Amino acid sequence: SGTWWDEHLSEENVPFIKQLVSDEDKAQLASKLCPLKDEPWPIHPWEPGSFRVGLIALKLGMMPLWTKDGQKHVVTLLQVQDCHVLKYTSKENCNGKMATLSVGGKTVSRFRKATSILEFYRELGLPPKQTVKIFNITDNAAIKPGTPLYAAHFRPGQYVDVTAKTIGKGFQGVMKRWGFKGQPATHGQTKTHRRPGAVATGDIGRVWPGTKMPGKMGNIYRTEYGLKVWRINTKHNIIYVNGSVPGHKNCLVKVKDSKLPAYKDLGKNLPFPTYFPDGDEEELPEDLYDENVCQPGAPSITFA
Amino acid sequence: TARGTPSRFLASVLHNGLGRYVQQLQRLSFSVSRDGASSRGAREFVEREVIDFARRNPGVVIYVNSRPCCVPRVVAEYLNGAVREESIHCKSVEEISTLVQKLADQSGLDVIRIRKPFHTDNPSIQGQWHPFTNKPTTFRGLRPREVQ
Amino acid sequence: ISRKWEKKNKIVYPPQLPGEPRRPAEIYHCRRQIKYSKDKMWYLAKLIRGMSIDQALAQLEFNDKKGAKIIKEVLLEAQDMAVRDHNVEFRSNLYIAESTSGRGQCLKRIRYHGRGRFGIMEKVYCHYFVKLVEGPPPPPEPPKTAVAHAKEYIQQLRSRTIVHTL
Amino acid sequence: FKTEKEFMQHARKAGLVIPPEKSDRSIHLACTAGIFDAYVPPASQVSIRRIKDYDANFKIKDFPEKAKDIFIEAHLCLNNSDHDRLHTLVTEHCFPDMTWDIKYKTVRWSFVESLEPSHVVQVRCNVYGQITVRMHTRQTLAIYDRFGRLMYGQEDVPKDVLEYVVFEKQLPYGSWRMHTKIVPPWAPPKQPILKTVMIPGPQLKPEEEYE
Amino acid sequence: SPTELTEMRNDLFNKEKARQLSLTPRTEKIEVKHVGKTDPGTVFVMNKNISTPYSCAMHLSEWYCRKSILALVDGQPWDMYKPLTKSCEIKFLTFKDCDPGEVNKAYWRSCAMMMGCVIERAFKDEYMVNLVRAPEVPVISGAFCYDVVLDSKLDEWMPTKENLRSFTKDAHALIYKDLPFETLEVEAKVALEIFQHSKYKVDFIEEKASQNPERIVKLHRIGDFIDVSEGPLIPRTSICFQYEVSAVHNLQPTQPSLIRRFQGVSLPVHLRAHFTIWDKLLERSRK
Amino acid sequence: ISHGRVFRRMGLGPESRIHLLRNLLTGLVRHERIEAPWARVDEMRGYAEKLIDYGKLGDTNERAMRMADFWLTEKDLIPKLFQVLAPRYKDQTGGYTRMLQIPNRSLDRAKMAVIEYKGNCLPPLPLPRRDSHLTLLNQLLQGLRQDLRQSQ
Amino acid sequence: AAPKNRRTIEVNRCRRRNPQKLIKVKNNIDVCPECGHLKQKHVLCAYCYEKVCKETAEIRRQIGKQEGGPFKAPTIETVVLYTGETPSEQDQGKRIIERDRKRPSWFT
RNA sequence: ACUGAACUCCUCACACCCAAUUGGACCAAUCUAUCACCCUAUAGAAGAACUAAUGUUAGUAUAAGUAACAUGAAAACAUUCU
Ligand SMILES: [Mg+2]
Ligand SMILES: [Mg+2]
Ligand SMILES: [Mg+2]
Ligand SMILES: [Mg+2]
Ligand SMILES: [Mg+2]
Ligand SMILES: [Mg+2]
Ligand SMILES: [Mg+2]
Ligand SMILES: [Mg+2]
Ligand SMILES: [Mg+2]
Ligand SMILES: [Mg+2]
Ligand SMILES: [Mg+2]
Ligand SMILES: [Mg+2]
Ligand SMILES: [Mg+2]
Ligand SMILES: [Mg+2]
Ligand SMILES: [Mg+2]
Ligand SMILES: [Mg+2]
Ligand SMILES: [Zn+2]
Repeated sequence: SGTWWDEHLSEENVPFIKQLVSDEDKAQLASKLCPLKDEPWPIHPWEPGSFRVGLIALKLGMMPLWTKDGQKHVVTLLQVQDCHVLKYTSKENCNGKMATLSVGGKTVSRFRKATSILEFYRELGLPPKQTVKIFNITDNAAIKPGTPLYAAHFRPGQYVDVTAKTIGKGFQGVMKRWGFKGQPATHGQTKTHRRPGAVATGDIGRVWPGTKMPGKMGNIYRTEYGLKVWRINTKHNIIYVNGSVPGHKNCLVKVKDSKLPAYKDLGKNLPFPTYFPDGDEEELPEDLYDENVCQPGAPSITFA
Repeated sequence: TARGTPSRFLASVLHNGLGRYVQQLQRLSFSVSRDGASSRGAREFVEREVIDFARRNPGVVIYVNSRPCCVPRVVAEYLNGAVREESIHCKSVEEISTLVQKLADQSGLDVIRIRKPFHTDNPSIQGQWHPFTNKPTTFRGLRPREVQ
Repeated sequence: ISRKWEKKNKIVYPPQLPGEPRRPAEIYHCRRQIKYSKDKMWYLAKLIRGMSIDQALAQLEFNDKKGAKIIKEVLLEAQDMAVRDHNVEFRSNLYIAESTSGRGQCLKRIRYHGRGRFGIMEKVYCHYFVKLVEGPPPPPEPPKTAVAHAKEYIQQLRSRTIVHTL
Repeated sequence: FKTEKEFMQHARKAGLVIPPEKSDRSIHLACTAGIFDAYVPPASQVSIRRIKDYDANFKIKDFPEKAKDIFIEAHLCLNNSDHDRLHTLVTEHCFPDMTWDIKYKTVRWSFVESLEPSHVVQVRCNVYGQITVRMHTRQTLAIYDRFGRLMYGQEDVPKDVLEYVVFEKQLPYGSWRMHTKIVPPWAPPKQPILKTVMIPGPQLKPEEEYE
Repeated sequence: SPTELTEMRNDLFNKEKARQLSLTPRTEKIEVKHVGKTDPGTVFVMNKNISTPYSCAMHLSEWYCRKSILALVDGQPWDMYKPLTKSCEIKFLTFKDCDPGEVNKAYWRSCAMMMGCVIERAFKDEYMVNLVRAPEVPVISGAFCYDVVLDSKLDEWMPTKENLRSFTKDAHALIYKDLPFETLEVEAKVALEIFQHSKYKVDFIEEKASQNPERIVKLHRIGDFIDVSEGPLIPRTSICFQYEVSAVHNLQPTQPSLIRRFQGVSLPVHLRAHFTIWDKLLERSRK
Repeated sequence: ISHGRVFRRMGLGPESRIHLLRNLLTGLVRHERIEAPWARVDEMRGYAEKLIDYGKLGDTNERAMRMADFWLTEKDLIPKLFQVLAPRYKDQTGGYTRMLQIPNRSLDRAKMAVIEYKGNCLPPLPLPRRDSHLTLLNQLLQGLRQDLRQSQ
Repeated sequence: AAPKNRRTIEVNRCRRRNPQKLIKVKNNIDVCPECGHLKQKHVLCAYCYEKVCKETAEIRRQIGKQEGGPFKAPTIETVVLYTGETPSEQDQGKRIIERDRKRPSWFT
């Protein structure tokens, strides 16, 4: 007989266990707010060739943004909700080309996780995260596991790859999935309006692999590349990414610095391990803007 | 065929040749009808040849039953409990002398397939091959890419 | 028609000795000409083939299929004749050792198709066979570990012979 | 069904009309529905002559000997399930009352020597003789299962049995056979049984409650 | 030797079972009415000193075997594997009843006795472990206690975490063995025959025999281990699902010898908890 | 693809599904307890609680009289909706109906369900109780609460 | 389109005996504490709900007797009372459905 | 140089690899004559032998538990509603 946590509790204990476990969740999250008052791993400066951490954010939704040339740039909002570094493995024990950080996002109930996973976060000192994503990273960027990661890890002007699971569309047919033209409506056309036509040729007595057929469209990891950060909102930990992000609203995206060969040496001015508000040097404003971004509160712009 | 039929190894009963040879055939059981053309050459075998056969090997005890049978049989029973029942139905006297002598000569092993044509129980005398025959040892028992 | 399964509750054994373990009872009960098919009865018959009778009654009170109620009738009837006729002291102390289902004598009806052509429907009947055995249910077979596979592979390596020679 | 009246009322409701047909052959019974006068344990010489005028050679001073030999031999036929002998030894009113429930189970009843001289008790009387006999014996039972495992009484230990065995005779070819066996309400209970019994209470419909 | 203590004590336990069963009047048969809320009014016409309440459950269903844990035999708590005595009325008591007070108490006592069964077979051969008692600790206190006296060598000893983890591994190993609890209502004299080599349990049986108008003392057994208790117990070791030996404390008025009290907490197969709720019940059971 | 489509398509159209929910809602305003298949039960639960929320607008509100005139196919139930059901529930703001599952229908094996209105004269359903507070685990957690009240 | 050959019983047994076609052993099943008939979790006990259904059936029959004809739904709340029970001080101004049996142990 | 056949040798045994066709030796079961008598013998006869005719009749498979099929709703099963 499989059980669950709400099963054997009376009405007296259910709000007690809800409020109590939620209170240890908020206390364990708020205990990580002093990473530099702990003993962190030593902070190295940036080097040409080094890679750093990403984030895991929520896709809040979209909103328009206008540059000082008076142009709409549609902007996705990505809220960084309780992102943390979970484990560091070097390239020795990873046996890849590069080191790796497991980084997790969006705290989730402790009653819906496997006991091995709850031993992992019980050792770590955190409530369990929904997603763990793994970042290839060099030895220069290696923060202690358990350190909070904020939105000012990225700065405006930076170009960013964002990956996610796209919106699942289920078993879709040929025209919606692969964009095939289908058949005419009238002029005969008995039972073909949305069907694939031929598949292969008669001499090939089989169908080639990778043939476009109906099947489950969506619900897979894709990555959008080279997306400019226009604005970060420090108080609510929002990234204002250009354009469109894969995935539905309130989905968790994996936000890392862009791999594009035109944007591979602009980390000279970015905070290289991560941004530390514990470091207390020149505390950031409410909201960081790119040079082009027409701020609200600025007067109505003139092109003269 | 051989995959539908069982098989066995070539053996004897109690090391049948080593010390002495023991006749492996205990009992013959003839059942021969008095009036009937099926057991005619059986009757002529009892009148002529079963007495001289019974004297040529006294370790076999023979039971001629002489009941109204409709097919005559001979039932050879062997020292190991094996019982081979073969029919002497409409067979001449010479063919029953070769048949009964065939049952006398053999043993109570099965007439299923024999796998090997031979049976040593001590096949190797100079010591069987293992992969370290025909390999010289090295000094201090060292293996390749071993320094000390 | 053969009806050999009703006879199997009639086999009387000679009385035992003091130096002999207690024999578990065996209870053969079946129903004939159930209007249901023989391979929709295979899933319900297969479901309960090692469970105890209280567990099987629990699994058949809550299954949506038609045969579950009929098999629960057979199991309740065999529990009652288990206690009365067959000297089984505890009702709970019974497991289903065999639960099969043969086919019954079916009927043949005419199914009309789209032209003068037609087909031959069968009104499908089945049976349902049960041997209950007194005792705790046997434990499920544990899956063999890497110790068992390792000993089996090494036992095959120890088994082998130089072949096609002396 | 449960009785004749339910089959007759379902014969009227179903419409199956069974006309009562008359046949010249009736059933030649050889028994009685029980006892003519039930002897109650803690003058009937007219019935003795009512036996001697049909039988003409009958001695009661020799009868409880034969009553023993009719008794024990009949129970010996339970050791072997010799029903062919039993219908010569026992009546038809007694034969299901002693052979039905013993089906599919081996009994190993065994007599050992009596404790009292068995004796006649009363005699009553188309004509059905009837002799009740008092016996006080020592018997051993061992009733097994289909599976040959003991469920009533050890085989070795003898028990002492009170027996009010009622005999009946058809009075041209019949003999004395065990008709019934009076069990009195003052008698002690029998042996206890090796196993335990659950006895269910009232099976409740949902609208019903238990009181 | 402790192996000799198992041989001699278990043989005295078997002499008490032999002189306990051989006074039966050759299978006398007493009936017991199932007084309960459900399946009401079924008499069990059962054997006198052979049948248990578990046999009544085996007449009803496998559900009443697996789920039911104590039996109110005429208003008193009774073990499911205790032999009955006379005509009576049986309730069956589970953990999920409306007022499961005696079931919680019997689970408490059973877990303490399993704990002492782990402690006495925990140490190496050169350390004398000497179990005194289990105090009747309420369930709200969060942990069943078991007072233990050790040797003077370990007067300055305190176990690590992995010692307690080895105690839990031995206790879960004792759960996996699936051992029933043999029970015997014995007079005081044979209980003093069994526990004559432990002065604390001699005084404990002297406490229990004088409490009653008879000299009657309950005795229990798991497997090769005999212990005294105050009330009934669980039917089996298989019911304890979660089990942890949480901590060890030392008592404060220890002038003669350390009465070193061990702490445990456990939940059945029926009242399981989640991993986080169970870790918090471990954080509470170390006091 | 039906992301965010929140209405069960039923019946033989949108019109006939609103007549199905209108007949079920009429039957539950009348009898105050209904066995029905489960999807129709929770669809009609969504309509039933809003129907009381129009019941609280008052007898005199002509919009709510048009609504209750639509949704109640029997006309006697409209004084029951404005004088019985709406004063019964004026204390609370939501949670008017309760739903439980029946064992499945013996005809076709459909997922059945009951919704009743809370607080009526009918024999109350065998509601699923929590485990009582005196069980072993609830007393361990009661001990944990009695400690963590003593930490202030 | 027609099958080119006939599927065999070894292939068919591999199809219709895999665990995707077999019936799952379910573990939702409990014992109802009020009745002891084994119920299922998340679903009411059929025996206890059959009690409630039969009593609501007799109550609605007496409702149908005391109203009389269709379209007689009262503007008045209802109270079911059993034999040997006074209508409450709270039941003033409510219609009364007198029953014939006793108050159940489970009606309150 | 070795490998390499159903060729050839070797130990024993030999009537024992072609279509259509043709020659010959035997022979299952059945019945008849006469023996026989847990199933046979010598003859005589004949509706005298089926892995194949989109063969016929019956059984049961496969396709397949598939295609298809069927009950408006609540309720006191009085009734009402759509
Ligand atoms: Mg078209
Ligand atoms: Mg066309
Ligand atoms: Mg068919
Ligand atoms: Mg539909
Ligand atoms: Mg060669
Ligand atoms: Mg050649
Ligand atoms: Mg040749
Ligand atoms: Mg012939
Ligand atoms: Mg022909
Ligand atoms: Mg054929
Ligand atoms: Mg051919
Ligand atoms: Mg053919
Ligand atoms: Mg099929
Ligand atoms: Mg179907
Ligand atoms: Mg198909
Ligand atoms: Mg279909
Ligand atoms: Zn219930």
